[PDB]
Amino acid sequence: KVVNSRLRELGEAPLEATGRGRWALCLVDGAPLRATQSLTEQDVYDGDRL
Amino acid sequence: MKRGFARPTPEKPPVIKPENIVLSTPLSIPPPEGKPWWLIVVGVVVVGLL
Repeated sequence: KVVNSRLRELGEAPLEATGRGRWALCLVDGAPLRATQSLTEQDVYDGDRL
Repeated sequence: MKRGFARPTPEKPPVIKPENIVLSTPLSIPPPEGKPWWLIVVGVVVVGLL
């Protein structure tokens, strides 16, 4: 929601897609993160990119 | 959240070695020794005139 809101202020179209599926966070190789575990459990730290 | 980092004893930097150098002294121009050219010139004439 905040990313879509911020995108409109930048004048960019919000994130949108069609078809069966879902929205989630992924790594640079496309691998999605675990949906039920803490970012402290995963190997995430300040300055990482997603 | 950040990853921990402990600074160890610094590794040895490459040692600088000074050098004292004394320059060579330039050569000296050979002083002007001179041949009595006219004397030998009269000689070949006298022996020739004979």
